[PDB]
Amino acid sequence: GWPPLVCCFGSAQHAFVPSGRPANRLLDYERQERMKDAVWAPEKYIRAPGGCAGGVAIALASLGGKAAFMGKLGDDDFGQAMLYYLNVCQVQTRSVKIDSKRVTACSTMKISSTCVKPCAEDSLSKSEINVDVLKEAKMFYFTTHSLLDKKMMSTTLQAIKISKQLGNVIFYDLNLPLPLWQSLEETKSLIQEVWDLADVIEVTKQELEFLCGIEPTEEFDTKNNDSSKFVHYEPETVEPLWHENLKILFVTNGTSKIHYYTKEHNGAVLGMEDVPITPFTRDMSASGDGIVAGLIRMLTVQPDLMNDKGYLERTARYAIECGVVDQWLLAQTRGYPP
Amino acid sequence: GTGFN
Amino acid sequence: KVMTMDIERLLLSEDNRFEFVNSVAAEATEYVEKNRDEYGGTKKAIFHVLSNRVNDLGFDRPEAY
Amino acid sequence: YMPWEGYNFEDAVLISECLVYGDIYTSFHIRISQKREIKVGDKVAGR
Amino acid sequence: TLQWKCVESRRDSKRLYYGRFILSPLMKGQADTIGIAMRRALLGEIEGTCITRAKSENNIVGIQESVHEILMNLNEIVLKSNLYGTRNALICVQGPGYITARDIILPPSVEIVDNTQHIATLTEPINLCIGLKIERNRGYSLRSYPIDAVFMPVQNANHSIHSYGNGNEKQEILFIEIWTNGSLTPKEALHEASRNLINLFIPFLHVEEE
Amino acid sequence: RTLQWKCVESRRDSKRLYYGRFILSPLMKGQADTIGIAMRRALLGEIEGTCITRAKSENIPHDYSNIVGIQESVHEILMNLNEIVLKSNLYGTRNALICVQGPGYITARDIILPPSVEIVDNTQHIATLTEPINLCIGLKIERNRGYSLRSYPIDAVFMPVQNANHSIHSYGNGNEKQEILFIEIWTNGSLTPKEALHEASRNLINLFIPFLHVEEETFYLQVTLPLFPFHNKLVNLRQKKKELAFQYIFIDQLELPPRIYNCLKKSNIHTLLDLLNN
Amino acid sequence: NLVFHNKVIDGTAIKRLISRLIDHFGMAYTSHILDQVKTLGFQQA
Amino acid sequence: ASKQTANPWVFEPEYPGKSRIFDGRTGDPFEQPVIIGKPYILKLIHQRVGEMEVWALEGFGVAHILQEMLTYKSAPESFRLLVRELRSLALELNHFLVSEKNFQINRKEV
Amino acid sequence: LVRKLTAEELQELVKGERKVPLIVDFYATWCGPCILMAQELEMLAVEYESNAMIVKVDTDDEYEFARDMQVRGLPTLFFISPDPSKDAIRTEGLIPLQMMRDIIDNDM
Amino acid sequence: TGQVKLYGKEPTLTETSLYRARRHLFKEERLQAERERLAKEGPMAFYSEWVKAWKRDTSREAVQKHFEETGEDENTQLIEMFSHQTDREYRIMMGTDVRIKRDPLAMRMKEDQIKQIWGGDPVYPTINYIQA
Amino acid sequence: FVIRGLIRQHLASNIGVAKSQIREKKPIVWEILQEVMQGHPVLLNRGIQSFQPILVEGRTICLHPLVCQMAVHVPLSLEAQAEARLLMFSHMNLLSPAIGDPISVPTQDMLIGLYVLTSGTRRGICANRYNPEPFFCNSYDAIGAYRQKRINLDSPLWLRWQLDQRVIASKEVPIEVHYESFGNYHEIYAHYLIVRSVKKETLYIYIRTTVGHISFYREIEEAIQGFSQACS
Repeated sequence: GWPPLVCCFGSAQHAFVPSGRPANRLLDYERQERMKDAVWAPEKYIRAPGGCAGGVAIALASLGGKAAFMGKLGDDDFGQAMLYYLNVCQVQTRSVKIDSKRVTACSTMKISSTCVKPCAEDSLSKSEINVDVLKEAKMFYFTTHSLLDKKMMSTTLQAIKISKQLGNVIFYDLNLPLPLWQSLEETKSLIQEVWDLADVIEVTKQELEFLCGIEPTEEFDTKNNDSSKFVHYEPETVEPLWHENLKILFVTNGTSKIHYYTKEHNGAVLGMEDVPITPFTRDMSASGDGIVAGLIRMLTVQPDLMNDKGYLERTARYAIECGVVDQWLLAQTRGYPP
Repeated sequence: GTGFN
Repeated sequence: KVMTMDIERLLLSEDNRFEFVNSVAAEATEYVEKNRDEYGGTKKAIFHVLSNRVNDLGFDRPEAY
Repeated sequence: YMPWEGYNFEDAVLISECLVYGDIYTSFHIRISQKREIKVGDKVAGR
Repeated sequence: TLQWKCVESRRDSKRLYYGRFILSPLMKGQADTIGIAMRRALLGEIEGTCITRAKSENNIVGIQESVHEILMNLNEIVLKSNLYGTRNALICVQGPGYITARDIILPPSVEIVDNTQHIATLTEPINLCIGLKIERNRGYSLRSYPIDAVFMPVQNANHSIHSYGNGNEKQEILFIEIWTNGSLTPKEALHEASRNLINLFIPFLHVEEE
Repeated sequence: RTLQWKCVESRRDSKRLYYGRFILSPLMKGQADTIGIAMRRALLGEIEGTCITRAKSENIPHDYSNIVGIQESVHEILMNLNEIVLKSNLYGTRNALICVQGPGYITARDIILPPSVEIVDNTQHIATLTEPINLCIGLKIERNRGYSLRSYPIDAVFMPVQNANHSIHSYGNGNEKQEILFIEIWTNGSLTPKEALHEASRNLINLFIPFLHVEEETFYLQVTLPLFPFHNKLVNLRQKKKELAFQYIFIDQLELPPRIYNCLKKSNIHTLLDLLNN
Repeated sequence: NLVFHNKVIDGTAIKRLISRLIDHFGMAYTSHILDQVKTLGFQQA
Repeated sequence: ASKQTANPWVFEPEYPGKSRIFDGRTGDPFEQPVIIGKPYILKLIHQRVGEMEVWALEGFGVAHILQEMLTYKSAPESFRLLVRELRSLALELNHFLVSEKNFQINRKEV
Repeated sequence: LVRKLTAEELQELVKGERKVPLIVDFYATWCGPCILMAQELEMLAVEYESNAMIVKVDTDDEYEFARDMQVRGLPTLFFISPDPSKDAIRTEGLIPLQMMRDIIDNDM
Repeated sequence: TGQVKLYGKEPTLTETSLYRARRHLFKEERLQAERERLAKEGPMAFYSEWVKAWKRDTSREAVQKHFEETGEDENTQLIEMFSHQTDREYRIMMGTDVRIKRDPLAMRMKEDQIKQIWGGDPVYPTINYIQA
Repeated sequence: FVIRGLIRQHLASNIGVAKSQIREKKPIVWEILQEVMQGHPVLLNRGIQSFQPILVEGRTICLHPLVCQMAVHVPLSLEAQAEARLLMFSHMNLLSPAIGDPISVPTQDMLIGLYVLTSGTRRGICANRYNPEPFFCNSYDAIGAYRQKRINLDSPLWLRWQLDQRVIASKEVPIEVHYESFGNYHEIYAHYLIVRSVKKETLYIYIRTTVGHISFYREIEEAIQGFSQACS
């Protein structure tokens, strides 16, 4: 039943940030940023791609979408805390296979680097996919964090192929985990198997530059809005990656600018990123989660306009707004350190 | 009035 | 707010307005004699009499509304 | 001169808070003195 | 700290949802500005969906209603959707019998709010398809009869302000009341209005590239 | 961008009166006035300002009496202090001094400000000294909004936007009836018109964001992180062996089949406590 | 209850209306009806 | 003043001296022009129970309030004064009440 | 209390002898929740100072150790055991401090 | 302006009493002709009445031919034109505000005509009243 | 009564302590004063009429405009308080007794406001320059269109008067009627229209009216409903 359910697959552990990359923000450094020393700003602007898939589920639920988080929390106290937090955020957890044999956040063994006995969120099995949810889940959301463990890789590929058989839209958001930025060829060797299956993809501008191997030929912390920073890479820069299924790729430079590309249309919407920045929100992660949730919301609630430039403009704008609103809320809640 | 009776 | 409609209802019930108000004064002074709880804060004996009488009329009003 | 929502009913008058900000109608009354501001219920007239 | 609560909710009709929301505590003067802006947003910045045109390609014989009465009962159809642009819905009924909002074939994102809404009564066995243009529009915005429905998901909104705690800070409390048309819940309307207001004011914080 | 704003004009008639006109264009019908009125009320009422709120003449002859060797009364100098314009960004209580030790004109340039405050117009006359008095006065400064009600209190007002206006004009699209908004702001130099427009927008957003915070004040039974009070609940219940409250158990965690889960969720049955409905 | 006017309220017309309201409903309703028509008048003024 | 200041609303030729003005709580104009000015305004400088109130209270029949207002709020002591001054004029204002039960002529305390 | 190391100093600390369980917190200067974690484990340090010991490692420039100790993001922290008879739990996300107590006093 | 014709060169008291009864019809007709002129000319050509400093060609064709090089769409051109508008011109233009709806004729009556509302300069000279 | 209240709450042990707290004017004194004023009427005296006081900000007594150096009096005994509340309220005395003339009738601004409220349409020559309107299916649709500035207070509109009783008239015969060959017909009048047929029945009256007239009727109907809400 309407609204169409989105199924968000992966981990949900609280306030976990997968990576951070040098970034540029669309900001009037002249006047406000030099005039207010009462507002806080980081000495180096590093932006995170996003967060956990549970975080995107919570965001999309806050936007009034319907979201089902798919995973397992453990039966331990933190796993029940997470399950409550998901439920009070109106996220559906009929797909959470809460399991008493696992501890939630604790991967239990490493000697050195060892892989022994991974945590609950790392160990969902192919038999625990709620296929009756994926029947209703008109969009399937997942992230590269689901692909690090080969058991999670196998479960993810099974859920993907189930969703394809059921006709679901596959939304792949890299949030490219920290172990992957050290090798492009390893990264592509991992992600290609799902990339070819993804129907919609979100990549940060930095993740696009990384997968394209183009080093950042631009200034970061230099106090100007030189449009060479916010370059809209021409379609021939991204055709390399355009597997013959991808309908719409979004490339996000946070809330400053969201580019989009299709087989026929491309463009960008200039947002804003002069939202309250604080410590506890320095990473700008929740803006990325809000952007992804806004994209998912718009594309799922109107699937037939997946390739209408007018709707893609509206969708990117909606994502920019949602991201601003989320990093704002975060700043207002998390606060400022003593 | 009230004090009729 | 609403209590004056109850007053008007009781004014409509009784056959003499002055006799009604006399009976209310009597009921209040006998209440404040048969019971010596102070009963003088946010609720008042007059409103109590009006409430009990409109409850006799069957109407769901609490003591001093 | 316009009828507002009754607060100027039959020659009542509304004033801005600026008349309190600016000391525009602040008097001094001597007894020791008091800095009497303009208040609700004060009387004003044109000539 | 600033917090809001749903103080009351009611469903006195399938096409009348009521809610009342408290926000507290507010600084001197903020409550009225919030209430005014929120009321404008609710009463016309919310995008709403309704039937905007009807085609009846066949006064039509055998229908009890006048065609004008058909159109005016269609205006009363309440819809919720996330449509972009216009879209086509279609009544198709063969008489005799009632045609009702349940009988609307809906374009994908649309859902009926009150499926029991009347539309027409066929007194005899006749064909009556009706081709309906639907749109989603802001309230303030804007064989082929226009239905001129006024894109009004919120029938009414009000606010009031009260001082509280007798504290000499004179901080105050805002109560917002909303009568949504059932195409939205009051809490969803409050969220949508707030978000649309923020989308109106963010433009003043847009920096542009050099 | 389609929707765009620009500083169409700015003027600086004095260090204490800036003016700025702004445009915002391709607004839709009914957006321009919803913006304009909210922005007006934000500018006129929700902008904060910094000013002197207290004064302490270090030698006082009497609370109400004249002051020797000054060409005007204590009341005139208190009014001249009221008219001082300050530029601070940081809130809180602050202090300052004037220590002028000879004949001449005491002016805002002579105020020794704390690090976080700036004089907007150094040239503002404060007092005339005819005699070589070591005139020392303390000042206390505050940043607030609107107005507030031994050292003299100063009846100062914290309102740096001196005036604001807006006009709404048809853009002339015959179908969409788009509109142009102009905004005009007169400010004390405590803020430039553009800075006041930004801070008005941001204050409006800070007023509307509350309705998007975690809903209905109902998330647990102030805290930064939102899932630690419930973790502590679970910990204390396990230590007390006190099971779990039905209020915190949800039908979504029970085995019941999709066809029933859908009907219950559409019925807004969420917690097992909702099965208090017999 | 009352007839729709579709005609201008003269002072004599509202005297008629208020008197007829007092005679029909008594004080109970009319003391609220008139007190709300106060607010209506203030609003439209 | 209009043409020098370029304030065309000061002299609107359609209705000179009036202008359209806006509700600060709404931003909409009031639909008819309002007369505007800068007039010169000056701030100005700043319990008997009466017989016509007795007549009004007794008209309402609300006579216990009338009794309160005329007696214990300040026989009543003023009737004691009345009788004492007539008694000082060598007239005995003598107050009796008759027992309904016993016909006994009880002399009032006067 | 909490001590910034380098990868070689952490390597010698972890391969040497220890009296107490070692917590090593991987953080970055860019990371928000990492500051919340540093507060949580500063409370941990001050309540455990003589019984457990805490260090922090900066994955902005020790990134080879990071990608060597399977750190999938931030914040992440490793509870290395005081003796190698059994080995290190690792925990990711902003876990409650009680979930660290019930490691240091219930896993060790 | 030919919107009306009169029996003579001066409006009789009957004609002015009828104007008093009907002026809002002619006002709304003029405002409608002003809206229609806005729709035809486009905002550049319409609002350039109150930007004397804007010397460039404002016709829709010229706005298009300028968009076809400078990349500035019609909106950026209009923002620039208004960026050349002086404060006094803007205050005069504010008669066209959608809430004010000032009469297009009252906006354009010249001084020697408006003078006839009160009947020319006062016979006793106002300089006798003026005080600094 | 404030002293008696402080005794009732046991916050003072003797009347001198109560007087001392009243002198101290602490918030407790105003809380107990609010408790005492709740449900206690007072007389106002110019001309003598009683009201429920509510504790108000400022220092000058505030009076309702239609009931309008007023003197103030407290009825001390319970019998007096009963007589005040049940006899001496404005509710009890809406009529001037000299002929039975309603006192509180809308007057000053409100009446002229109502006049403009009920002036409604410009008629005929005042409305069209030459010799030769939306339909709303209910009054809340019309009010919504007004609020959304689709129509103005003065402007003519048609309301479906589905409460098709109680139609107002001026004893005027139909200004026109149209009969369709199929036997529907429309009767057009200077104020309303009726659609009715020789088969079937009357469909609807449509009344030609204004947002002002609609608001005048609606706010009285809703005042009757709002009062009778307590009848539930």
